[PDB]
Parts: sequence; C-alpha cells; structure tokens
Amino acid sequence: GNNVVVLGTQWGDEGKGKIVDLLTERAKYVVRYQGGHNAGHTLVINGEKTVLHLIPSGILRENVTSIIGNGVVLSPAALMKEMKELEDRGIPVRERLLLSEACPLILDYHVALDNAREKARGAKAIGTTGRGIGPAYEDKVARRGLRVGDLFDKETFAEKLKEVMEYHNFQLVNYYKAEAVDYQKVLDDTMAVADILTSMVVDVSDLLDQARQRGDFVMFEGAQGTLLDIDHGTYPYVTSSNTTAGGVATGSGLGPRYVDYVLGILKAYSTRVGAGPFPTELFDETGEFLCKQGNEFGATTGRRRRTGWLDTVAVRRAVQLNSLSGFCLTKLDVLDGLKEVKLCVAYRMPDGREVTTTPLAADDWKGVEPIYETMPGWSESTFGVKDRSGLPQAALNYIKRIEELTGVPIDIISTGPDRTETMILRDPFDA
Amino acid sequence: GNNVVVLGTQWGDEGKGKIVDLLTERAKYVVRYQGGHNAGHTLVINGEKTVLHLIPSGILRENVTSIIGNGVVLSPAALMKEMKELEDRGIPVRERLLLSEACPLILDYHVALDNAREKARGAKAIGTTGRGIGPAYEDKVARRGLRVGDLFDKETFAEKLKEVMEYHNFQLVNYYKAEAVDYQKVLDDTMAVADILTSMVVDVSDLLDQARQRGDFVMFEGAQGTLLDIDHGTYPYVTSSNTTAGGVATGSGLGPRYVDYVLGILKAYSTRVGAGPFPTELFDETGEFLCKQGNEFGATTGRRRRTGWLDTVAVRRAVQLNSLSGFCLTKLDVLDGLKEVKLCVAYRMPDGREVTTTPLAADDWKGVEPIYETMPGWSESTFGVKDRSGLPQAALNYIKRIEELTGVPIDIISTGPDRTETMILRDPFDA
Ligand SMILES: Nc1ncnc2c1ncn2[C@@H]1O[C@H](COP(=O)(O)O)[C@@H](O)[C@H]1O
Ligand SMILES: Nc1ncnc2c1ncn2[C@@H]1O[C@H](COP(=O)(O)O)[C@@H](O)[C@H]1O
Repeated sequence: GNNVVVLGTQWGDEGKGKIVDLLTERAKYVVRYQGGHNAGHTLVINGEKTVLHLIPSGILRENVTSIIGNGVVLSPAALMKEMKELEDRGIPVRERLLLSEACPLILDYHVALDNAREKARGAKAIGTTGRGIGPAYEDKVARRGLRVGDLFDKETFAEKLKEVMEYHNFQLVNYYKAEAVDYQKVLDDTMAVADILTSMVVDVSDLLDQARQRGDFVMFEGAQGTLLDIDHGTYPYVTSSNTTAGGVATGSGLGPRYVDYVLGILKAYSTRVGAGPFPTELFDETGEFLCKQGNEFGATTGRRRRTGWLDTVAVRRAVQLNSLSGFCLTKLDVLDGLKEVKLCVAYRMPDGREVTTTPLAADDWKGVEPIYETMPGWSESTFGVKDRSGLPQAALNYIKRIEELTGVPIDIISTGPDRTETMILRDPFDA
Repeated sequence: GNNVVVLGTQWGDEGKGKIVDLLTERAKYVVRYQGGHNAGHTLVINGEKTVLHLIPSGILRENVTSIIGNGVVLSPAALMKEMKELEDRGIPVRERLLLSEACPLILDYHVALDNAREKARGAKAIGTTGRGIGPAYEDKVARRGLRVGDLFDKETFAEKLKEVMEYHNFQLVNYYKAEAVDYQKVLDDTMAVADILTSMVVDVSDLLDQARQRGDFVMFEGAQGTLLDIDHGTYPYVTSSNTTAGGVATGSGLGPRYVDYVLGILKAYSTRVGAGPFPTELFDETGEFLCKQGNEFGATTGRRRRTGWLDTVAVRRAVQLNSLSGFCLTKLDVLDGLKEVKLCVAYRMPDGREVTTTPLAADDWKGVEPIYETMPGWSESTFGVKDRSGLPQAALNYIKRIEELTGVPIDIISTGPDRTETMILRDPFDA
C-alpha cells in the first residue's frame, strides 16, 4: 500500500472523513479528485468536530500536505470562508494546502443556473446540493469555462469572464426568466481572492509522479459515493463527476497502474439524500429509528436523509466498478437493539425474474423489490468497542455475511465518531 | 498482460487502428471507451484498407467480440452507415458487436450546436471535427441527455426528446440566430434505428468483471491522443472526453486495479489538426516533406495535418499521465533520407528558464521555444523492415535516444501500414 484511495460504496454519507483523517497519520499527501465544496466530511477529534466541504480531510495533521486536484470544481468564495474558519481555530491552512491550476472555477452564475434548472425540473427535480456544481462541470466539457490558471492574466481574465457571463445571463434572463448576474460583482470578487489562489498553485501530476518515485504514501479522498457517479450511477439522479476509483487518475493525473489499494467505506445501513431509486428504503418505525439513532437529519430543508436496509446487490456493483480491496464498516452501532436485522441479497424484477445485478438507469430500477435475508440482532452496545472480542456473536455474523456475499474483507470497523474508536484489522498502507 | 490499453501519446494520428487489429489476434474483447464517431482508425489488411470511426478496430477478426463502452457518445446514424458498409463487404457486424445502454446519444441538434459554437468562436475557434461530440458530452454531465437505454420506452423517449430539443432549439434560434431542428424528424429517424440498438445492449461492467475472472484477454482502444484530454490536455484546444488511461475505468466500468499494460502509440514525428499550441511545429521544406511523405493531407478542409519534430518533453508528460508500460513507434520510415533528424529535449521559457515539463493551459504554451538535440539521419529505406538487424545504426540510435529520455522501452516498431510489416520486440499480452 503506497497509494490508497478512500471512497464511498453507496450513495454517500458512509463516513469518509473520519477514515481519511485517521489513516493520514502516515501519508505525506491527501488529494481531493472530484466534486466541489459539497463534501460534508465530519471530523471528531478528542471531542472537537470539524466539517470540511472543499479542503481535504488531512488538513488537521501536521506532517501532511493537502492538495486539491484538477477534477475538483473550485469556488474561491467557499475556499476563502473555509480557510478563515480553520485559521481562526489556529490551523495554518496556508502552509499545507496546494491546488491545481486546471481546477475549473465555480462562480455566481453557476449557482444561479443550478437553482434555475432545479426549479424548472419541477417534480422530476434531482435534489441538487445547490452549490452550482453541475453547471461548472458542464462549462468545462464545453471548453468555455475558466480555470485557476486563467487568473494569471488579470487582463485576459476579464475578457473571458465577459464572454461567458454574456451567454449564461442570456439563458437565465431570457429562457429561465430569472435574474441576470452582475459581471462587475463577480469580477471584483474574484480579483480580490485571485492572489491567494495563484500563490498556492502546483503541478499535481508531476508532484504525484515524484511521490511515486520517492515512495511516499498518498491518500486520495473521494466525496459523494459510487452510485452517484455520472457514468455508472442511477442517472440522472446522480452527481456530475465520477465518484468511482477511475476518477482518481482522471482528476489528479496519477497513472491508473499506480493505485495500490481501494478502501470502500460501507455504512451498516443505507441512506440517500435527494431523489432517485432506492430499492430497500424503509417507511416504518425502523426507518424512523435508523434516521434518529443514525442522526441522519441533515444540513437543511430537503437535506434530511432517507434510510433503509443494507443493499448487498448494489454494494456488489460498487465492488466491481472500483476493484475494491477492503471495506470499512461504519455505524454498526446504529443497529444496536433491533430484534432482527435484514440485508438484500437479490432483486425481484417486475416480471418475476430474480437477479443479483443492479439495473443501470433509474427507470429500470422502478419496480424492483428487494429480496432479504433476515438474521438476529444483538442487545449489547457496540459503540466505542475497540477490540473484536468485545463484539457480540450476532454482530460478528452480520459482518461475516457481508464478507461472504461481496467477496471483499472488512479491514476496519468504526465503532464511534472519534479517531480513537476504531478497529483496524488490516492497515491499507501495510498491504 | 491480461488487460492491455492502446492509446495515442500525442495529439492523435499516431496509428492506433493498425496496432489494435494486429494485437487482437489473441484478445477475446476490444472495447472503445471514449470519443464518438470521430476516430478515423485505418486498417490495411493484405492490401484492403478499412477506416473505422465508431465501431472498434477488432471487428474484422473472427474470434473477437467488439464492445462500445458507456464512455462513447453514440450516434445511431453513424452506427447504421458503418454497419452497412461492413456488412456489404461481408463482415457479419451484427454477430460480434455489443454496446452499453449507458452510452449518451448524439443527435442532430448536437451537430447543429457544434457548428454554431464554432462559427461563433470566430478566430478563437477550436477546430472541432464537426460531429457534435462536445455538445453530447455537455448534455450528459448536465443530466439532461438521452442514452441508449432511454430507447426501451418509446413513450417516455418522446417526452424526454421533446423537453431537450425545446431547450436547445431555443439557444439555436434565439441566441445563435440559427435554424431550429425538427423534432419529428429526429424522433422518427431514431425510432427506425431504435430496434437494432437495443438488440445489441449488454452490461459491460459485468461482462468485463467476468472476463477478468475467466482470465480472458481484453484490449481497450483509445481514440484521439493524450494532449487532447479534456482535463490534462492543452485546454480549450482539446476534445471533450478523457483520452488518458484513466478513461478506461470511467468509460467501460473496469476497476482501475485491473489495467495490466498501457501501450503508448508514438508517431516518429508530431502532428496536430485544429488549433492549439504546438512547440515544435515546422513551417519549412521539412514541414512540407513530413506532410507529404507522411500522407498527412486529411479528411476535408481544415483537416490537413500540421507537422513538426518529435517532442520528448510532451511525450514525457504522456508517460506520467498514463503510467505507460511501452511505446509502439510508427512511421519511422517518413524520416528516411533526411540529412539530420531533431528532437526537443527541453523548453525555453519567455523569461529564459529552461524546463523539462510541459505547461498546462494553452496560454502558457504561448511563448515556449523548443530546445533540440540534433542527430544524423539515415539514407536507406526502413519501410517494410521486419527484423531489427535491417535497421540502419542511425535509425537504431534515434530509437535508443527516445528510450533514454522518456524512461520507457519501445516494444513494437511499425515499419509499414500492413499488419505484416511490424517488429514485435515484446508482446504486451506476454508481459
Ligand atoms: N455530500 C453528498 N452526500 C450525498 N449525496 C450528495 C452529496 N453531494 C451531492 N449529493 C447528491 O448528488 C445529487 C446532485 O447533487 P449535486 O452534486 O449538487 O449536483 C443529489 O442527489 C445530491 O443529494
Ligand atoms: N481523430 C482525431 N485526431 C486528431 N485530433 C482529433 C481527432 N478527433 C478530434 N480531434 C481534435 O480535437 C479537437 C476537438 O474535436 P472534437 O472531438 O470534434 O470536439 C480538434 O482539435 C480536433 O481536431
């Protein structure tokens, strides 16, 4: 293990932040490779809780350097605010954060377009986090968007900005019948922050090629989760970047032959935020329980999380897309006390077919019914348990069964939100 | 070597088709993972020449099955026409081609938008192949585009199509002041072809996971070339998909840990079609010669290829982005007879700095001057040479030097356009 990737196996919310922090004790670098300032990675260190959206989760560690790869659509505003919070708390953010000059820039008109498209989708709305992420990526593949490097030339910057905003404001005002966005506002706002950004630029592909030669340990930190991947997820209820392990190469520039171990963060039950298929969703007292003990309330309106049983058919898809090496089970404790726990092992098709493979497009997920395997729960607390011996036999069997159905071993078990409450059965760095 | 990727190291036109055909003698599968019907992969078998744009280059082989992965933006029209040509020639295309239901569909309004945006860019035009590739990808990341799977429900299909065309025709007619696109035309055209498409659908990620278990040999066929990659290329003079090896995972669904060998196709001199930086471009009699002996005239207007000396600084960037394993030198014969051959080994920056690393954004490539290494040419013919011994010492030294500067070995040497005229020093499948 030299290059270890950390990604979510489901639809997000599996607890990726804690595991990154925890493991970066040994890493020289942590790299974000996709998404935007919509991560929501929570860190609970000896009591204090930090929530990071853009800046990588290795930022609290002293020996590590954090980088934001070219796949990340970056917002100067969000970056500034997150830098301020961390500096206020005493974290010398400026001495250990580096970024790629190829990062697309997210700006006002993007959030504006994001709201616009959602409002317009009506009942077929996606459930976007509202941060203008989708539109920013859209600009990029269309080769019309700006990038951090564009900020080297203040003069040319203005010209480009002007041509872009002209096009967008048109669709806003004329098609969405929405407010236009002030050019001078954006321009001035960006210029103000412009010099903190460029001061931090670095050639990531080259830096990562060097680390590979020096034999440094590198940790990549994915956000969102596998089934929200733009290509392989439950399209269109999906995010606009590749969340799967392939996005590591594409979004940081490290050759695909150098990924050594891929850790899939697996929540003990399922969740989803926003619209979209969800075969094992619960609507009863158990659904209620998981939400409450899981503390799945959310950020704001519409950001309260949907809950359900673990879906072994969907996790199995995640296994192949990412060539997972091991899982990290999080929140087993939320299941504590239930009479019996369940887990989907196959899907019953509308026509009676029983399959073990997930459908591709949301429309095909429409009438699938989960086929469960029921097993006894456990009465004792598993929260904070630091040793395997302290886990009830019924809890161990649930674990054993996930390993059997998926073919992948559970290498780490998180028993609490604190860095200390964890069982590392196998260090990815030592594999 | 179980999983071998074949991609272009430069700006395209390196001769990828021949090498795919050649090597698929042993492969069970060949997979396209990006781009559209704009490949232009030429196959010269015992005299007959085939040019394929969409269908993979393993289509002429009897034992192989060709697949078009989810990364490929697909056009039913182009697919139909290419299927007809091949069937006419006697190739049973329908028995060995499979596609992914996640492939975005390119349709009329896309080509229409492509022309529109180019016409509008004026002097900063990109040089698009005009096939509506960029707009199709744009629709996809914005989650508004259609996919082959959408064709399962003829009813819903119409609804979606209608909502999409409504939005696009608006920007066309109202913003680009261009012709609107006929909804019923598109609709009927697609419905006609609709049943040949769905009959060929397959779950590629699952099929590739299976091949991995059976130990089958798989060949992935990239189109375009490394420096045209949307993320790491010379943006915006670039294509809209990832051409680098990372696009294999993202565009076919094979886990990144399963890529076994990456073959970089290296043309002995450089070329580029369309706008964009090009440090070693030639404007003299040599430029003229390379174009003429190389037969770099092209497809149509604007499709005549620019020529220049081999750029070892740019190739070195390709090496890291793709974790290349070996190169395949093509067209050494075009250099035959020149007095002396050159090769860029560093770049002189505007400010006098000498670097060995390529700049990222086109604007930074602006004032770079190549720093060459000159060496003697060779008078004898190398065309058709099947054995290393038959290569002049001066030609061997040119080869040796590419290996020294890049760190990667040249495993195959193509000495002619026919499958037979090749020197395989190391089979990727046996590595
Ligand atoms: N951090 C996240 N956790 C869970 N789902 C997310 C997250 N951010 C984005 N998504 C989901 O991805 C979809 C589109 O979001 P966006 O990335 O804002 O376009 C919605 O289903 C979002 O809820
Ligand atoms: N097969 C190809 N060979 C060379 N360059 C290509 C090829 N197809 C696309 N490009 C270039 O990619 C840019 C955008 O093309 P497009 O893929 O049509 O958007 C232009 O520089 C094209 O010349």
